[PDB]
Amino acid sequence: DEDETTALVCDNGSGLVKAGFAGDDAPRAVFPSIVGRPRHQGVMVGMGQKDSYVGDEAQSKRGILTLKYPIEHGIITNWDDMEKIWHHTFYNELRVAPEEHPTLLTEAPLNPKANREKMTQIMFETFNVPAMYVAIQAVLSLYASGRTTGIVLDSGDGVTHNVPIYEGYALPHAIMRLDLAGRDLTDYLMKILTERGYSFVTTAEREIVRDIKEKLCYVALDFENEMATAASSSSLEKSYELPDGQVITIGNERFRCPETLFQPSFIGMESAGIHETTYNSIMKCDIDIRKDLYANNVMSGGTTMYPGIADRMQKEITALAPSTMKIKIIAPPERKYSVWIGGSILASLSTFQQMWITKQEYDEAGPSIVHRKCF
Amino acid sequence: DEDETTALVCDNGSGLVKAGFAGDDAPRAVFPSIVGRPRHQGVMVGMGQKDSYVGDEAQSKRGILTLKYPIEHGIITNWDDMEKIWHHTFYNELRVAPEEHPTLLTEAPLNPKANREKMTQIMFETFNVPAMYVAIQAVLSLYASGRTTGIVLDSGDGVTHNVPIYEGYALPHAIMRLDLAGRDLTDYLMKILTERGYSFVTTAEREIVRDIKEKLCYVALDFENEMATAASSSSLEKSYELPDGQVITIGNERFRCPETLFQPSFIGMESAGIHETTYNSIMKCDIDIRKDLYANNVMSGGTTMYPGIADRMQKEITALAPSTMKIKIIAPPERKYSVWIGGSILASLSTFQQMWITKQEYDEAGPSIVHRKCF
Amino acid sequence: DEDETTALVCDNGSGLVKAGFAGDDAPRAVFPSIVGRPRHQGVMVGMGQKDSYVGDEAQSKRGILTLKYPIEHGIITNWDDMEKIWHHTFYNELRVAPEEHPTLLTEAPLNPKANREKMTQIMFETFNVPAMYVAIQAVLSLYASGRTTGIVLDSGDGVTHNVPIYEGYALPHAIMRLDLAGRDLTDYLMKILTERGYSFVTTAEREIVRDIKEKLCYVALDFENEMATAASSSSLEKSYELPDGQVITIGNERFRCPETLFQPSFIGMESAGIHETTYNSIMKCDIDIRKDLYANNVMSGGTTMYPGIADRMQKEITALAPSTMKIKIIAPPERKYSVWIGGSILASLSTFQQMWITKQEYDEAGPSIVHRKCF
Amino acid sequence: LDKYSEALKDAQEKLELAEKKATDAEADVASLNRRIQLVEEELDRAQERLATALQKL
Repeated sequence: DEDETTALVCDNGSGLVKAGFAGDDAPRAVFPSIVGRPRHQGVMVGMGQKDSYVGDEAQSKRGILTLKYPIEHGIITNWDDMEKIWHHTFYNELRVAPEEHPTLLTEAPLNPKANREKMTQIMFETFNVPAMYVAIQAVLSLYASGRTTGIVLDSGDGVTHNVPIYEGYALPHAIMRLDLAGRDLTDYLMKILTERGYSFVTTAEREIVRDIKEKLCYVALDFENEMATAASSSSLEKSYELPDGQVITIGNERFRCPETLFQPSFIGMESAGIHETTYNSIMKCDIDIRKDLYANNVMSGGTTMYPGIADRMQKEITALAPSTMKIKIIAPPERKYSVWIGGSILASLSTFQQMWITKQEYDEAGPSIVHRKCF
Repeated sequence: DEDETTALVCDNGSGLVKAGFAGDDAPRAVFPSIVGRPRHQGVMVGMGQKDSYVGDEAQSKRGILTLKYPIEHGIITNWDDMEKIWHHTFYNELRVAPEEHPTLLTEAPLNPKANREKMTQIMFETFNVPAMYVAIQAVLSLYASGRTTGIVLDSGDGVTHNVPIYEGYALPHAIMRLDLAGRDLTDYLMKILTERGYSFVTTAEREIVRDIKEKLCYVALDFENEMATAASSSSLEKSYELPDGQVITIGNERFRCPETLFQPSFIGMESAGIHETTYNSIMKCDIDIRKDLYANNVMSGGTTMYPGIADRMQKEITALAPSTMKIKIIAPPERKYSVWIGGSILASLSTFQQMWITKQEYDEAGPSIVHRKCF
Repeated sequence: DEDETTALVCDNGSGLVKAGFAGDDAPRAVFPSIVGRPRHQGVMVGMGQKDSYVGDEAQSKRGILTLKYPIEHGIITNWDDMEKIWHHTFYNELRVAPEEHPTLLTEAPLNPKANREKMTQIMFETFNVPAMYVAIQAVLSLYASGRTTGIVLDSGDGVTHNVPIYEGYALPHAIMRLDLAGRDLTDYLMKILTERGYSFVTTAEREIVRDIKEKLCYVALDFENEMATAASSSSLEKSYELPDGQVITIGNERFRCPETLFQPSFIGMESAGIHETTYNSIMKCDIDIRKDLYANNVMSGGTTMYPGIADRMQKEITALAPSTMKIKIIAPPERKYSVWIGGSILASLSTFQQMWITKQEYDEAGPSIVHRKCF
Repeated sequence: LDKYSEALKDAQEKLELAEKKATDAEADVASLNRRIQLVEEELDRAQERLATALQKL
């Protein structure tokens, strides 16, 4: 339905897929990274009913479906479900057939190689895309935020890569990859809501807790003092309407969930938190770089939308940082959508038009070409 | 259990601590330089369980411990953890109380002064050792390796020191201390093992990567040709058994990590590599010294235990060296143990008995005495 | 564009490069003698970023660059990088192409011939300068000082020259050229600060140490009394602010590093030191020429800004010198810049217009002409 | 709903603009504080160098 052969951008996270065309300032549509399947025996004849549901279909019919995510901690393992999501995304809802448009995909720099190789293979072999480019989230986040220099701490759904960039250059020895993300924060919340009498264990229940989290949780700039009153009074609780007419309120669980970002030990991870990893990515860069990265701490990914996160992270780094240095956080409304936006920016830059793999080079080399041409 | 007041000898790095008695040719025990701490909440009672674990205790119970070491790039910053390591080392495994035995500790020639000063203070004030002597690791390496002249290439867990000695004398202006070491190789290997799909982010995982490196990795003589086949076929992969029964196969990563020694840029280091660095130590020495240093490049410490390293270093150094001149590398089986062994030798030599700080001179002057009495 | 086609004047040292036009009393700009190159992989596109940086560009963007110096111990070893420096120095910054102006460069009178020949060759063949003249640095120091008689001791970053000049004549048999200089003082300070617990090895670290030296170091006219207190008390320490907000304090090391000019053994050099070489430049001249050289010790070049150097250079000479005789140090504000200033003075003399190599004579004879026409 | 949604897109746009104004104003509070400290530091240094120049005077 587009009137120009622009590139397509599709940000396939472990959570949701943001997609639209290159050159825009927003995805045109957002689909979950989900393929749903019925977990019940059909009773009635002539009811239609699919073997599998894709994207928004999977959530729309979720009452009797188990919902699976093809991408685990940022890596695609179920390429067949990815192809279903992409076909739906590109042909039914975004109305852009990849055959007529080059496509840009996104991923952490330490995302295992199979991710970038398989994504490249599917767009060239099942979609016949004329060209491909797998982009890095740290690059995409600095473009979206208007920076060339800074720390990208993407507190997304899958894995946090924590990658410093200076004057457009990677500083790879200072990358701190952390096995903590929004999906784990949600899981922690489900266990503590169980402690309060609200047990959520099935798919519909899990998707609901994620929605509750997104609307009710906040980080708190002082966990212990906030907990001292949240755990003592209803005055710090917030309600949520459950789809069936029941209601839930959340107390210290409201902040304990995001607290795992500062205390990963809450989910069994051996880590001091996202602010220590951010601190180390600044600290491990050269001494003449450190000052610029302290002043350009970039929050990206989702979870950046928990109230107070932009401020607590500046406080936590300031507390670790040397005096004299300016510590500053960048946290635009283009949060959580920053990787997709960076994709749009990058795909359409004149400086990027030589970075695309065409469907010539691809067949001569095979999908492993992504490791030579993209990253 | 000893029939003489033989000196105790310990070689303490960021990796492991080797300890035994003077006059022997191997340590009596080896411990990681680690004090372990539980990272989980105890649930059962009457389970024993320590607040902290030391050395092999820390390693045996590591499944639930965070493991920290007191030594960074050759310097002890956490004396409390070294005090615990030494108490265990001396009293439980060596079965000796230092009060009745003088002690020899070691450090690199350009190691910050606080190391030798604090080590001297702890052995005299918490262990009541009758005497102390902090040795030069390069001296100990030369005795153990059968040389008086040469370049000591320790390439250890902390730093590579690259120090030339001629006729038993230091040539300090030519020491090329380099921030390239075994601990960086462990970090590099896990990043490239992440590329293969195996995540190693916790302490137990870190120590496993260290064990993988030690058993599977090598440098060989020609990186590009070795990579051409390692990157093309499974025929150059080797399986490593992970503790849970699963395996990891390692391909060109098997050498790409070790290659960092020749290409330090792999870990973000501004360096030409160990062969050029060795060469520069020789080139900064007078021409009537150089002939003996070229013919006597001597390996000590660790990482010198990679297959192909003595032979590649000879090739890489002779390629930089003047023609006619004979370039040779000494790489004895006393590898990884040679600094400790040299400690045993220096302590057993009659030529060294006047070099000890007594616990008289020590108390009259304080620990700063080490800078007048040792080197 | 200029009022007159006067010579461009530029003093190219192993440290700094300075330039301006003949007839003024200062260079327009000072650059480090540096060509910088990225040591990192770029990831963002359209970030500008040069393949190589020159002078102040190289230092300003140094966070991700490795920085090289084309000049060592007074000579150019990398003429390609000097070509880049001269283009930047003369055309990009003074805004004058050498094509339309004579150029005056400088070199020590015992400076290896290849360097005075290469400077002549590049300015004539790559810049098409209409004329050349490579100045004697000692002469320029005398022109700036207002002396015709004295010992010019230029203690710069590269080499200490030590040349006796009487009534405008050199006494070449008495020149004590010495390979002891400010660059060694910087590296010694990196190593001594490592001993204090503040390691420095990389380019950024070296530039910090050069900045520490330039702001905190001194010679001390009586170093024994100065170190007796400085090595005993914190009241003699001075704090320095590092680029990332760290603070380093330096005590007796603050003057012990500069002390190497009198005590060369600190860096492994076999030398009598700068005060004895001044003495011998005087003493090796005839007795009717020494009575004037003793009274005229001419200080020039950089490192001359350390407090105590003039008094320390006069006291030591006085101690070596015969009694009755008056020993005097001349240490003008035109320090470090005295060679450039003298260059301006030489270039504007009416009698100097007969000293130029024209771009005619140059091509007929080739660059060896510098030894027929300049010195 | 359209009125609240529109009142919201407008309160929200005015907010993004006010937040932007604050972000940019803050970018300038910070750029000004950097210049103030750079200039105050140059001033203190001018005064340190003045005290030194006066001492050297």
